Amino acid sequence: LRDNIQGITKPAIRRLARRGGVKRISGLIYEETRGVLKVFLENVIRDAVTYTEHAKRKTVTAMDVVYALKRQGRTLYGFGG
Amino acid sequence: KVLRDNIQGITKPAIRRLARRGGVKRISGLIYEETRGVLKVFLENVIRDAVTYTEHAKRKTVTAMDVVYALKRQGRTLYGFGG
Amino acid sequence: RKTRKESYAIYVYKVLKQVHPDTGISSKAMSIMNSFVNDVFERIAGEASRLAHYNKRSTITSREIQTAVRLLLPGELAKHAVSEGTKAVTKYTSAK
Amino acid sequence: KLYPAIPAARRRPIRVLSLFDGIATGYLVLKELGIKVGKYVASEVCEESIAVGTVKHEGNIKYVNDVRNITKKNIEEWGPFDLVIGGSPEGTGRLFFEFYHLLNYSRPKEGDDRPFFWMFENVVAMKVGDKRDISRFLECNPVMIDAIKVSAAHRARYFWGNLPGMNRIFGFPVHYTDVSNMGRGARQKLLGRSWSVPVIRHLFAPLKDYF
Amino acid sequence: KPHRYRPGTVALREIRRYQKSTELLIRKLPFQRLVREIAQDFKTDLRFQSSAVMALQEASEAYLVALFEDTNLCAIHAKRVTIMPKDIQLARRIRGERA
Amino acid sequence: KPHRYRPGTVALREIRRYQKSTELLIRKLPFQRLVREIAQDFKTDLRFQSSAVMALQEASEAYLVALFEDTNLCAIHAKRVTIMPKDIQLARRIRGER
DNA sequence: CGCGTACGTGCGTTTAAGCGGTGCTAGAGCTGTCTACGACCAATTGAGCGGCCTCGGCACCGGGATTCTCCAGGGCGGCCGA
DNA sequence: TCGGCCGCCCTGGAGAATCCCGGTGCCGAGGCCGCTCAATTGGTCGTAGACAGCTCTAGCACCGCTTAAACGCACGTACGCGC
Ligand SMILES: [Cl-]
Ligand SMILES: [Cl-]
Repeated sequence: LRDNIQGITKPAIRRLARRGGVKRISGLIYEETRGVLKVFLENVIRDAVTYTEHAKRKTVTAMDVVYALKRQGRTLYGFGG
Repeated sequence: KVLRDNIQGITKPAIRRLARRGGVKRISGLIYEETRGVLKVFLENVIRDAVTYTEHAKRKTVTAMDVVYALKRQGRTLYGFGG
Repeated sequence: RKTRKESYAIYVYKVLKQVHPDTGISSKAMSIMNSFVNDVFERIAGEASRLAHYNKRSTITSREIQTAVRLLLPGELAKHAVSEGTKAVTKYTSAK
Repeated sequence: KLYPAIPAARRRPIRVLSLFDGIATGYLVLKELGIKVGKYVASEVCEESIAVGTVKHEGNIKYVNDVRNITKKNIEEWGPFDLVIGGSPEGTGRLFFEFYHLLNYSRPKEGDDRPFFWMFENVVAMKVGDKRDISRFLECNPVMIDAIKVSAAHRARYFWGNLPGMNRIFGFPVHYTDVSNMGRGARQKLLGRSWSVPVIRHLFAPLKDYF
Repeated sequence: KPHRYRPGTVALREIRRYQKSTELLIRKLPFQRLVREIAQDFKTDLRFQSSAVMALQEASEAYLVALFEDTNLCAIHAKRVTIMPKDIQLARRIRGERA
Repeated sequence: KPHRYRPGTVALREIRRYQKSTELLIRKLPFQRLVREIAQDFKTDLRFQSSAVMALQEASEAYLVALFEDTNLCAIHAKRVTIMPKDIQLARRIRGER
């Protein structure tokens, strides 16, 4: 239950960087990117779980993640709204 | 009288003082024109919103509350003049 | 089992047929347009409510929505939307 | 260079040669100049402009089936032309060189006092080598007029021509903008109609003092 | 006899291929495991809709693609074509997320 | 010849002096003229409270100081101590105001 | 690591910001009247939503043209150095 | 005086990838039907706001000193920049 951040693989971060337009990727990128992604997911899942707590539910709906991302100024379309 | 050429009123030493408060050691020469441009576009957006708030308030004097509401709306909340 | 979640889906499709009569739209893109309408709606009604609280007023009229549009839409998009809105309020106030 | 203006007591109708145009702009804008047409000759490779002309423009226009058909004999037979215009709705170079070749047939010789006016249009997405070559061929410099005063799109345009007052006179209006805003297809008319009607009447404004 | 390309050409080819595509680049199940692992430290026995994890993945990949865009601009600005954690830290610092 | 300092020492001295101070660095009256000039292109005959122009000046100087902070970080990142319009454009691009 | 250039420092010059005065008046701001505009209530009904269906637009496998990539060779000086 | 290797320019042809073009399946979007509940209309009050008037605050305008700071010029050396 600790190698789940390693599930964000080196090919997957490379594909993401290719979509971002990156030509060359140093080796120290990948651990840093796993870290930054983990911090972003910490903030988002923290807010979404807070919203789940307020609704007295046990499951996290997609509307909760939409409301969380909307609160954090990154509005997401296509999941209700 | 139509006011013109007031962007030059943001003088070179004032931009240098602003650079010093930002921690800048050395300043190239095109910084001053670029900075006058960026400050002009910033004041364009902010004064545009404040003028809009004046328009809807049926007034002709831009209050400090209008500029506070405008800066706050753009995600830069200014303390000291209300809100 | 009786719960109807409201949406703007038929209205987005009607405006699409009134713009592109031969082009359809998927349900994911329909959801994205629905959430865009809901979002922009909430933004304009938000700004209008804020303006009404600012000016010590409790009645949201077309002028509040108008200056909220002039705030929220960037420039020429705001000019076209204020013209289209004032045209529809003119047509509304002098209809059958 | 300034050309002398004939007084408005001599009301002769304008002979126009419009070469490439999707929706026929020049004859309609000349109808809303307030002056009459002498000769308006159009041509198009495709049949779309021919269909638009045979439906809308009531048959007061002499059409040619192909642009590769107009010779020197057709120009000398269909009267001398006062205006020559080339626009568009890698064939842009082909359009320009057909325009310049038909322009050489319609230009008056050394000795004629007939007022001659021409115009060529294309956007700033041209290669700069094609721009400097067209500047060499036409012996005139283009003007880069941007859609930033009346619009916000990044679609600027170079202009070529023999038009009096075309350097920096164009600015932003508020009344024409306001009257042109009232549409739900406001920016589609901005992308097409705003390039069709207002800019062209703005540039061909002083021709009514001539005729 | 075996053919081999230069690095830049396959790199640019992948840049084009993934800027044309729209599919999710992180796999679904390890991202789901990461989401459950991070959630675990807030409340035990949490459940997730499938569309919730899909929304998390859409926003996470879009966030990292905008991040790598800014990171590439930092690299190019520093006369490099290779991104570095320097560039990621500069990007996040200018965006205001260093907290 | 009289005493003359190195550039870095008076530069760092001014960096220290102005990061300690709190007063407005842009002068009041040319900023007021700039505000009236920019306002002029929205409505003729606009009036301004003094505290409104002071609020504009506080926010404008704070914005430009945060801009020069990000610009200095762009300069330092590019192995330079000189800020450039490259650095200003990079800062505004990453911040999202381009 | 070398070239250079262009920015910072210092001094003299001078432009104007700032402060201190008053006069005036446009306009922010508060008060009274009322009226017209919106909340509140019931009937009704037709527009909008759940369910279904079918079918054609989209996804996908395969083939050929093509289209850029890249390396091999041919000529070409050219550079010496053994 | 010598030709043996060595980087440059051009060009040609393998070669993998990609675009184009049909052929077939498939499944979700377009369309039709019930129905049900909220949109609409008519009517009634209540009070929020449009409007007139008065006031009195401060915002703009002008002028006079006053030095604070901006502008310009030389210069030199430290960092930008190319290799
Ligand atoms: Cl209203
Ligand atoms: Cl690093």
